[PDB]
Amino acid sequence: AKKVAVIGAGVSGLISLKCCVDEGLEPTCFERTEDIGGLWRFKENVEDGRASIYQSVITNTSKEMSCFSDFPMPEHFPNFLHNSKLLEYFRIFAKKFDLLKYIQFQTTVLSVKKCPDGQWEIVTESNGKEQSAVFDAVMVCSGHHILPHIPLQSFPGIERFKGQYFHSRQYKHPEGFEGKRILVIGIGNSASDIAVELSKKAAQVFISTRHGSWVMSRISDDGYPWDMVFHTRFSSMLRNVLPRTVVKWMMEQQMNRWFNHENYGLEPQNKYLMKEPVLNDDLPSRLLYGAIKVKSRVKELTETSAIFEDGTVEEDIDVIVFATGYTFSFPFLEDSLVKVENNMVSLYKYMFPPHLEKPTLACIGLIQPLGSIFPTVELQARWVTRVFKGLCTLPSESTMMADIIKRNEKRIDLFGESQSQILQTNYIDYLDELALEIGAKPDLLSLLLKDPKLAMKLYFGPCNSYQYRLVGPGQWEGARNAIFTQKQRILKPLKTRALKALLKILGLLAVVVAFFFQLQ
Amino acid sequence: AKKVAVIGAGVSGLISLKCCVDEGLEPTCFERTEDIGGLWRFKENVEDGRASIYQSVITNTSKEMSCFSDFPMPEHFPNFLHNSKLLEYFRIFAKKFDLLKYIQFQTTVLSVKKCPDGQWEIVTESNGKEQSAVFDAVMVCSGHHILPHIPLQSFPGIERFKGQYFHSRQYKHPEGFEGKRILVIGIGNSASDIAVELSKKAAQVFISTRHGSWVMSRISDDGYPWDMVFHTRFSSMLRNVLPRTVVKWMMEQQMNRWFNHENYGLEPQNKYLMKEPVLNDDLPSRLLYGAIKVKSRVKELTETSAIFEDGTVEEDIDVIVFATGYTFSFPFLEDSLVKVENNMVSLYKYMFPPHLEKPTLACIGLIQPLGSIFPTVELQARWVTRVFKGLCTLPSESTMMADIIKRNEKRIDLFGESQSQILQTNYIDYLDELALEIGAKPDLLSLLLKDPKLAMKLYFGPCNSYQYRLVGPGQWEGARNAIFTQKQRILKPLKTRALKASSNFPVSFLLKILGLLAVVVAFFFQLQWF
Ligand SMILES: Cc1cc2nc3c(=O)[nH]c(=O)nc-3n(C[C@H](O)[C@H](O)[C@H](O)COP(=O)(O)OP(=O)(O)OC[C@H]3O[C@@H](n4cnc5c(N)ncnc54)[C@H](O)[C@@H]3O)c2cc1C
Ligand SMILES: Cc1cc2nc3c(=O)[nH]c(=O)nc-3n(C[C@H](O)[C@H](O)[C@H](O)COP(=O)(O)OP(=O)(O)OC[C@H]3O[C@@H](n4cnc5c(N)ncnc54)[C@H](O)[C@@H]3O)c2cc1C
Repeated sequence: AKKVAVIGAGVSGLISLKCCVDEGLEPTCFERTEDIGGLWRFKENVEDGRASIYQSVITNTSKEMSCFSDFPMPEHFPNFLHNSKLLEYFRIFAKKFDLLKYIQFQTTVLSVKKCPDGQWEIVTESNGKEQSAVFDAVMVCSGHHILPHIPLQSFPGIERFKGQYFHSRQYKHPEGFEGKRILVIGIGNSASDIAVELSKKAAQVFISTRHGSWVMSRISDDGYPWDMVFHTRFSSMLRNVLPRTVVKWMMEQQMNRWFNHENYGLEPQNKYLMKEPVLNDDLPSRLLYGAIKVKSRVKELTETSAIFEDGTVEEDIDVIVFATGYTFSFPFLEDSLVKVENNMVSLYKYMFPPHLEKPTLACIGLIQPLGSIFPTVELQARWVTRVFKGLCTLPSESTMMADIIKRNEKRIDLFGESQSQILQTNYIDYLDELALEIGAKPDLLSLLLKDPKLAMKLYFGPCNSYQYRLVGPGQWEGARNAIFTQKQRILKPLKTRALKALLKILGLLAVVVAFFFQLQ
Repeated sequence: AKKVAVIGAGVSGLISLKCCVDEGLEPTCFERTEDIGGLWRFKENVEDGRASIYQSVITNTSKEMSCFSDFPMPEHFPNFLHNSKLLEYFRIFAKKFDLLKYIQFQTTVLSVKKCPDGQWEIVTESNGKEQSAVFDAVMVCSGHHILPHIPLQSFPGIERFKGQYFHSRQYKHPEGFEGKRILVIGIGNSASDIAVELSKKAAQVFISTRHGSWVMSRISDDGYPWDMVFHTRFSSMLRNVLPRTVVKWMMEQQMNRWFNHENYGLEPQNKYLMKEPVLNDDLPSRLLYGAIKVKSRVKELTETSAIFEDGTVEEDIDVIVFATGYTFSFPFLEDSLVKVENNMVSLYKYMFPPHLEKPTLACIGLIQPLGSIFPTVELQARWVTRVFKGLCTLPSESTMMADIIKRNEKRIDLFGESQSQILQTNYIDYLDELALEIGAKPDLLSLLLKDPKLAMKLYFGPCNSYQYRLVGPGQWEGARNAIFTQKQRILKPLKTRALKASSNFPVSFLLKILGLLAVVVAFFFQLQWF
């Protein structure tokens, strides 16, 4: 393998592009649009084949918990990021790794067909007329938050509903919805952001759910980003090992510290599930202010109103917003290639079509982890480039089919059977999976004997992307360094005004048990 | 006394108006503007002689912690309120007590002058031509968040600063300031609300302070409003009695639960002070997002930039906003009457000019308590109507002057010497002061041999306005009731989605864990005779 194709200059495109030149492959990037970023490049209109965002989106993951393993975000960056500002990182990245030269913009990939397999033929239209070409391998990075899902079938009377309705996709700005009566269906992270945003200047906003999530702020312990508090090796273990109830018993408590979810009305049904909680710093407040009313699932619609699953009714609702998420297709692909059946994607680790005989194509970024996607797709590409070169090997088709089932089977009893969780996956565990396959997973215990400082920090502290550039192939020296100095780059954009100026309670109770244990 | 004048149809006007008809006085209300509410009536332009608000203001006190003692907010109201919605309560109130008939709108009070004292002569212009009249007593309710303070003298180079600047007062909407570099001066509750609002669609927002407050969310324990968790008789006592540090040591911890204030950069200088913390549910987040940068005090301005007290500089700042608060005047009053000198208002309990020989005039609402103003001005008016009638008596001038000093002296060592705290006052303590004067303050000790349920609830639970309509004059039956059922009226607008599930096995955590540890101490304490 040498000549590699990457579909889209997404985040996933941009990192694979880079992970290629690192394994010395020579890649070609095809971008439908005129620029990089994919979803995170905000545009005012909703252009086809690209994922839209509303203008005000902020990331739900820390910069030091979601940068590429060898490229910390500038120290002067905020810890959570406007879409504006994330883009900037991406641009800074593609400048610093000269990845822009491999990109062909406004060239959309129409078909990816197998030649007599170990290569692929790829048709791509440009200005009207459509060239073809041949590649040894191909990495798909065309995203999956593009094709809206609106299950109107399950909302009867929608046919009768006068007034306006649309899908989260189509939203961009709140202006236009001044003082209207607005029903948003579902408790997406997006639904929440939307609800909140519209709620300010709107008559009323409702927000339907049967299930109703746990809501959680990006702020955590001592105002540090939640991901660095929650995503820590040691903690992940406890979540895995402890009896599921003991864990649920703990989520319940931790989650309710902010507010009683029963009272605010979004207490879940099955707390059994480790379903992704929504990340909105604004929602609980906006509920107190009465800007938003949470509500049970819509049962039926009328021309002006909505009946609900708990018998209540909401009169004169001017606007419905279906934040009912997206589905996904690969309209340029053998329909048997990315087989998606009975609430299960048959791809070895959300990546490799198992029925292939030469392992020369993989989907990157077709995954929804519980941490940042950016370090996941980086590792996804470290694995995949090395597979392509042969440095790494897949198992048998029958082994790969056994995994796929067993994974997705656990996945189900861990996040429920909804086709909005197909791609849900525990965060660290998966990073580890990918890192093992290329032997970049640090062996913490082994790091006890040498550098017990690191050993501790890696286990008990926050699990950064940096950790994975410690051992195995492609290392970064600034990895020990990055990890040790993250606190600095966190506080740097925060502690922006300075004063200049449990101390003895800690010394005492420790010594007082050093008195307990000694006087024997 | 009978014919009473109330200057302004503020909240203060509207409650006194009511407190009058309750003591059978016949009042006349003079309203500069065309409608009630004063500050809380949002209008698009900043109309003179009335306090302006930006359009998006939300009350920073609970509905059940800030309703009038005998008029709960409707159950279907949210717990914190848009200005839009608070007005509604006020309107509902003035309808239910027929207070609207006493109001003369678009009649502004030009002078209040003493006749041969025990009455007052009051000139009021209407449409052009200005009638005079006479009243036995007069209650001033013209507010004090109207006259902007902008100490430009202390911000040198402001003369040189090109680009735009103005005062909090004149703010209304954020649209217009898209992607600009905006410096707001001070950490007002307002500054914060403004900063936050502008910050969303702005290039950058900074926010200057030397001192820098504690920031606090309206959300508290178990998502209940902060005021009902903080303003509780029992707790107030601990704050009063415990060594001031022990109390500071406690505020510091409680406050930082949300976030480390050192790290976010608004750690205060003197934590010694029980200074009012800002109430913004948005500010800490908006700092994480980097929408707002906190900064030390401005030292100097240039045409395009700002130097700062810690040597830093911020280039290309398009807009300064002075959220540097308000002062206050009474332009229709004897200059000797409301004497305001050396960081001290000489009014007996922020109310009565002591040099008066007949006690026939009082200011209501010239006070900034640490809880809701609405129950304070209600009690302010219960005291005052009764003074006017003679049912209640002031002490001597020399006694009233001794209090005033002693109060304002404590006030200083409790909130610092800044002329932005003149009117600061502990919340419950003051409610008690006013209630005592008319003997409506419940005695709990007594109230423990009868209704120990109430006795507990009153002390340990949240100190509502309702409490004060339990004893003394003007009672409400729906007072025991209101208090007992408040949890309902709180949850009613919240718990709007409901599970339906008798939780034993799946989710009833500290139900049996409480049963166990209580029985396990019923084992601890008993097993001494075995
Ligand atoms: C509201 C929201 C918030 C999120 N927040 C976070 C967060 O805080 N942290 C985090 O880690 N993740 C987050 N994510 C997830 C993740 O970052 C995004 O899904 C991510 O942008 C996906 O990037 P991608 O490159 O895989 O897809 P995209 O960015 O959509 O890339 C698709 C690219 O492919 C191009 N394309 C499509 N079809 C073709 C074709 N035939 N030929 C050529 N080009 C084509 C498009 O033009 C586009 O440039 C969030 C997602 C959402 C919806
Ligand atoms: C931003 C902000 C938020 C606040 N939030 C809260 C809160 O959440 N909870 C709380 O308890 N308190 C709060 N307060 C404190 C308090 O509610 C307000 O200060 C409120 O204005 C008090 O009303 P008032 O009647 O004293 O004064 P105002 O409402 O200012 O009364 C002025 C009225 O008198 C009239 N008037 C003035 N001069 C004359 C004249 N010469 N003749 C006739 N009429 C005249 C005016 O036209 C107007 O009708 C807040 C204050 C501010 C600034």
